[PDB]
Amino acid sequence: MISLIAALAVDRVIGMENAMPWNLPADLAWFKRNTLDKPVIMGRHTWESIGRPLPGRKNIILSSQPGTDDRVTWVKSVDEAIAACGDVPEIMVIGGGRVYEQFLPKAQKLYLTHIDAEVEGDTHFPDYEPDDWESVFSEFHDADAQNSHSYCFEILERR
Ligand SMILES: Nc1nc(=O)c2c([nH]1)NCC(CNc1ccc(C(=O)N[C@@H](CCC(=O)O)C(=O)O)cc1)=N2
Ligand SMILES: [Cl-]
Ligand SMILES: [Mn+2]
Repeated sequence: MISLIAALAVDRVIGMENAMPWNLPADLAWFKRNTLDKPVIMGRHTWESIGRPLPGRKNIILSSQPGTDDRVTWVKSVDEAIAACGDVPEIMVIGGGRVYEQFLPKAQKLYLTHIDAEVEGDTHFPDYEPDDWESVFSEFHDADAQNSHSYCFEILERR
C-alpha cells in the first residue's frame, strides 16, 4: 500500500524546510516514527533539501534525469518506483508537490500534520475529497517552548 506523509500549512501550502517558518521537532519526530524502516519516495527537489539519505529507510528518488549520488536509488517513473520497493507492506511518499500528485490516486492512507501557520507558497498539497477519506486519528497540540506553532496530526484512510 502507498501512503503519503506531509506537513501542511493553511491553504494546504507545503514547502521545503528552509522555506517553512515553523520549528516543529514534535512533527519531525512523528515523521521519523512513521517512516522508519519503510522505503521513502521523494522528488529531486526534496532530495536536494534533505542533503543526506534518511537513515534506516530505503531512499528512492523519482527523477526523469540521471541520478547523481550512489547513496540512493534513482528511478524514472512512478511504476518503477513501486517496483523498486519490493514486497513491503507500506511505502511512504514524502513529496514534493508534483510527487504527491502523482501518487495520490494510488494511495490508501494519508498522514497529515496541519500546522496553524499562514505562509506564502507556490506549492500546495493536492486537493483531496474529504468525502473520500475517513479520519481515523486526530490529535491536537498547542505550541510550546520547543514547538513554534500549534499543530494537529491526522491519519486518513481511503473509504
Ligand atoms: N484542513 C484541516 N485543518 C485543520 O486544522 C485540521 C484538519 N484539517 N485536520 C485535523 C485537525 C485536527 N484539529 C483538532 C483541533 C482540536 C482538537 C481537540 O480539541 N481535541 C480535544 C477534544 C476537545 C473536545 O471535544 O472538546 C482533545 O483533547 O482530544 C483536536 C483536533 N485539524
Ligand atoms: Cl520534490
Ligand atoms: Mn560510483
